[PDB]
Amino acid sequence: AKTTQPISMDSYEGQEVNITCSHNNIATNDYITWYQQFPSQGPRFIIQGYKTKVTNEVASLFIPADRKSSTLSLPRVSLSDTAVYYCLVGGAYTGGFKTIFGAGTRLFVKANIQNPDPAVYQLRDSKSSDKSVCLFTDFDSQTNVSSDVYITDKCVLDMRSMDFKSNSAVAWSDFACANAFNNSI
Amino acid sequence: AGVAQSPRYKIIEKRQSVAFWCNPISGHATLYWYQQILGQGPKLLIQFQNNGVVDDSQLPKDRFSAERLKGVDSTLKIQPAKLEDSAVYLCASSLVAETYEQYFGPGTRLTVTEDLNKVFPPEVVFEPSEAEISHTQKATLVCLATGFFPDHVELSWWVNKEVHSGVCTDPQPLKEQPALNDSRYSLSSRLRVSATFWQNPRNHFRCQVQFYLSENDEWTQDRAKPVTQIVSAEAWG
Amino acid sequence: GSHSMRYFFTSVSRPGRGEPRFIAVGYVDDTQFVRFDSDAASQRMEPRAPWIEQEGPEYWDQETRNVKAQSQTDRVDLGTLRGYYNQSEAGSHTIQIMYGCDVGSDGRFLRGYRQDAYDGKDYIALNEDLRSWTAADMAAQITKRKWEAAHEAEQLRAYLDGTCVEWLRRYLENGKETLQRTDPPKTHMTHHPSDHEATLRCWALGFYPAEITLTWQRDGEDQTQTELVETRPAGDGTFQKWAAVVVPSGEEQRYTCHVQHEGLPKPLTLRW
Amino acid sequence: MIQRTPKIQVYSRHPAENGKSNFLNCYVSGFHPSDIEVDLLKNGERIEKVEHSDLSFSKDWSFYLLYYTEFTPTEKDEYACRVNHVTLSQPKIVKWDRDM
Amino acid sequence: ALHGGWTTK
Repeated sequence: AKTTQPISMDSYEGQEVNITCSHNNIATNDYITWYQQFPSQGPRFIIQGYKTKVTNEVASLFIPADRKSSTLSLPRVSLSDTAVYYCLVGGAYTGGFKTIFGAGTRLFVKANIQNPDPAVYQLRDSKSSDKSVCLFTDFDSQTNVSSDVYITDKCVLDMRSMDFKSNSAVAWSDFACANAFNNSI
Repeated sequence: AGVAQSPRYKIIEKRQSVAFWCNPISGHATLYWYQQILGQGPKLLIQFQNNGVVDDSQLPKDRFSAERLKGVDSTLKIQPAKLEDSAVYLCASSLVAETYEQYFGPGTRLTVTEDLNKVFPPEVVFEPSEAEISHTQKATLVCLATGFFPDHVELSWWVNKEVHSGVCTDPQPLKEQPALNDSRYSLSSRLRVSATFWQNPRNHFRCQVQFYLSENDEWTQDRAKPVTQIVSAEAWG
Repeated sequence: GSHSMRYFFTSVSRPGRGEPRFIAVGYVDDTQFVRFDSDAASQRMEPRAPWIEQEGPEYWDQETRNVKAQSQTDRVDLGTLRGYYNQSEAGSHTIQIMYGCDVGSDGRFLRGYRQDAYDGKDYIALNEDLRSWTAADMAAQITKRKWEAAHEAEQLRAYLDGTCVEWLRRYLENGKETLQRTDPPKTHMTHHPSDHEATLRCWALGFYPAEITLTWQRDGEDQTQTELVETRPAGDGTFQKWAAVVVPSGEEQRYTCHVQHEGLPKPLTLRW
Repeated sequence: MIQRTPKIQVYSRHPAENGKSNFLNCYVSGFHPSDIEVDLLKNGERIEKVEHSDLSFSKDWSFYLLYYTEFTPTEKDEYACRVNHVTLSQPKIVKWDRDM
Repeated sequence: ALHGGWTTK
């Protein structure tokens, strides 16, 4: 594997995201290719270049003169751009024939919570009325959600009709969602 | 039309066989088989150019075999599967060769369990908390899918019509017994709607979980065989 | 002196009788060293010179993969160009491609080439600067615009001034005994009789490389008024050529045949 | 010109000597398209074991091929090359002249 | 060796 890229990257929606990949042993017949893999999907081709900067409607790919590295540039990321981004180097020759995806870079896009209302609520089962869970909700994206205590990770939903996005986490009595950097109610 | 693959989900037991099938884009000369285990990128298993094998370097040939005899569709076989075979197997094709774009199929999710008795259907809708309507003028619903194995489910929300706005399903479920292998899983999802919508009584909210053995390996015991089914639950408000 | 490596490709469509016929040949100077025939049973790149046979299996796997990729590319292009020219499926059509590089006596890059044809006429050609194209007709404009904006054209340029030169140097060293040789022509003249008129044929046999110049001259004056045959292969790696002129009898020593070849110390002059 | 008729040369690899083994060559060049039928004849009959070079072309995109076989020339035996092509109404026969 | 990694017409 000729490629080394960051394990993961975090970014807020609307920001430009630049992912740099190091490939100092690149060969003359090598191309630089990037793939993007959404959850529950196979990888999808997004861009390929050789020397000159390449731009399409998905991304731009910048390659310096020495070709020892490359940078994938996502113009303005949305929440849907959360995916794995693989930098690939190879070509039609014995040392480059095999396709090697590697670990890639896990890009996580965070919502811009305009009106944070960090508050834990308690929902009750429709049928088993004595069952309850922790609902940590309306926290901004800055916080990190950290026995038989079951804690899911933070999730961001989009109410497209009202331009409202809300983070949430669920835990299963409830003092709060366990031991995290939490706040307010 | 892109790459077609079959099947989508598969659950089998250690030391038994499975055969994956793939149909590439018509006229494509190169076909690839990839194995993607959880938390890693895809790894090339076998590559075909026309009907001939062109890359075998990373194929575990004691168990792994593949054929594309007429140069169109390929079958990948595992015999006999090991516990480490649990992965997503992807098929891809390119018009000419590896420097071209590789079009990927939907993939085949394979879980290899120690015993077919360890697979279970999901258990399924916590109504919105009254403090949340008062505080935010909104209504969040929480749905829990518990006790299922393997991790082959497709959660969805149906309102009177499937809906995707205001829905956040967990990216990856958690292990009910993290330190126990082949443990059951649990998945959570949230749907929040405006207060007025949940004030109305004529709205039917459904949290639908689609589970993924079949009758061929029938076991015939008391608790029903966890056949690929749909365990669902609902609320009206 | 200078040296060259060339690859030639022919794809001929076969309407209604399967895939097109595809033949590839590779040359170092005037010596062929590889071939591929889609109608052959091996379905592999095959050696045609002793010095290339010493390449390991990775070379032959790489060459077989890339020749089939070239063949598939041309098979796709046959269908594409048929639409460009609004042609029917009934007729047969041919795509020809030649590319390679030239190096000097020092082994340094001199020039690179890539020329494409359709039905025996120019279709598109890479210009000498290796970053612009010359399209021969309106259908080729579509390809030219596509290839002008293709990052693959950057790698083709890097192959022609880079990879192509490096492999040619490797081949020249491996085939040093045969590729670096220069066989001078063996020359002789024949006399073949109406009356007071005959033909003088000036022969040149067993020479390598194929480049040669044969000229007839009367009284020191160039006589291009003569029959010249095309240089032909003897079958053993050497070439043959002859030049014949009609002569009124008695004028046999007025006529001189001049032989120019890089294997000769000085140009030869032949008198009957 | 859309279709180009083949040029044909018939000759031996080495200077002809009766009773001595040699190679008989038929060099066809300058033709288009590549579809061509070439036979070597001995006394008007097709020579069975005949080989040919791999198809290639010149700068003007016209094809050339060399057909060859082992033979021992004699005083009496007649050798020729028979070529058929889309540009030819009937097969063209060129006789072997050891002075050419 | 052959050129590789080309594109269609």
